[PDB]
Amino acid sequence: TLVEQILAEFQLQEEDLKKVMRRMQKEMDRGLRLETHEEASVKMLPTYVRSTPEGSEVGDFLSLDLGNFRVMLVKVGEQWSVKTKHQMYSIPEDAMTGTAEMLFDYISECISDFLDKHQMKHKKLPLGFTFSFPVRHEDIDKGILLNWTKGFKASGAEGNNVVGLLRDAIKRRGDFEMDVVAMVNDTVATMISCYYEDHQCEVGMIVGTGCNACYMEEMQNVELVEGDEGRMCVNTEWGAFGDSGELDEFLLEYDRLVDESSANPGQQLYEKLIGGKYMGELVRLVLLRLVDENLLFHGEASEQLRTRGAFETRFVSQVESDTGDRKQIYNILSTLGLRPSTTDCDIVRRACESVSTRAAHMCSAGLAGVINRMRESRSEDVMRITVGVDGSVYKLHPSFKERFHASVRRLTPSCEITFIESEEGSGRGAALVSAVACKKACMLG
Ligand SMILES: CCOP(=O)(Cn1ccc(NC(=O)c2cc(Oc3cnc(C(=O)N4CCC4)cn3)cc(OC(C)C)c2)n1)OCC
Ligand SMILES: OC[C@H]1O[C@H](O)[C@H](O)[C@@H](O)[C@@H]1O
Repeated sequence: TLVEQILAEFQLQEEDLKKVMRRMQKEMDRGLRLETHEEASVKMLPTYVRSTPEGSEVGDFLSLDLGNFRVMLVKVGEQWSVKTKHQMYSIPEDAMTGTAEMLFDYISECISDFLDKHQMKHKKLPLGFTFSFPVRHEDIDKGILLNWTKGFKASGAEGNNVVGLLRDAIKRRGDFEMDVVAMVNDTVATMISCYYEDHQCEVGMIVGTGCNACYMEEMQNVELVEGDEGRMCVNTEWGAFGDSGELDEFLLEYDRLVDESSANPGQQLYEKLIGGKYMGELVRLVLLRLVDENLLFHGEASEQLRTRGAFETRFVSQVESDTGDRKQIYNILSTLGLRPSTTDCDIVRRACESVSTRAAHMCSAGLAGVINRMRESRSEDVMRITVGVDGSVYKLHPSFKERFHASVRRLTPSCEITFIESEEGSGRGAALVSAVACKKACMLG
């Protein structure tokens, strides 16, 4: 009963989800205004991706996705045929700890490997780059890294042109040639990839290691950009929502602990409630509190349970996947150096559920804010929209998307939302934006 009382702190009322949604809407309006942009927690970064007429260039497009690293070859043929090939690459700590130069040298090396395994190192291809970090764009192929997120810390990157860093590393290597045609956020790439299959897709969302959304905003509303005709995609960077104290009445001890011990204290607070980088850690801290209060594992925690990041977000998914026999739960805890009881297993499950349900409900508040804002901007009484979604939390968590879809739909009564689970959106969309941008780019000279 004391266990249940502690887990009940994660609960959120429909009245406070509505408070969060309206606060997100207020923060979104702030990010778009020239007057409040520099102070605004939700940056609402213009992407330079504009509503496009039918079709794109036909051909072979290379895609890079950083934010594991992925190289993708996308074949666009002609009605339309889109075929993909991919390779995954694990980033070594050295490439993460050092310079931006070392990071882009390892990315270049991965590109060479992909080119050799696909018998194409002699081909000079157009390249789309998904770079899943806040970027101030000057165009579709030029953007400066505002700051790292999700524990990324390579020196000499912030304030520099990310496209320039990649081009330099390709030149230093001298093993292949590529035309870097576009750089997009993963939300943007996901939206573009799902748009290919559904033209009503005007929102891209990520629920992975981090959490973010982008959407098609009226050009009239984008004050940081010249023009009043059509629409442009805006990268909300909503992970930073709560950084100017917007979420203070909702933050728990476990949230402030995760934040204090993170690579970016005081930053990405909304994200820190939802993202897979943080989810497992919130659970480990809830479990440690139960152990300290002698309510779980007879007050005896292991050296492994006491280590930061030892409770992987994958364990949270696995725990909530458990059939009922508690065998999955027992095995995770046994490997973690613990000897749990059956009751201990049930406690671990309930803690996992408390953290993930809060993540889904917090996430739905943000997405509803975006959809409700668009409905107003488009003066649509009944707005029919598609949301393209990528990320391991949304895709692989046992009940996250069910809990998330219902909560979004309760906050959006006047909307008909379709959710597309994007299989390879983050990577595929970088190539498709390149294919669309290449109608103009390949003719610049
Ligand atoms: C559009 C013109 O704007 P610009 O000023 C900036 N700019 C450069 C790119 C760019 N916009 C886009 O990439 C772009 C691409 C979109 O997704 C696709 C996917 N597939 C095909 C397709 O038909 N396919 C058949 C095979 C795939 C087409 N579009 C959707 C989109 O908006 C909607 C979400 C409203 C914008 N804007 O162009 C100059 C570079
Ligand atoms: O990877 C999902 C998201 O993670 C973080 O929130 C990044 O700041 C954002 O740019 C990205 O879209």
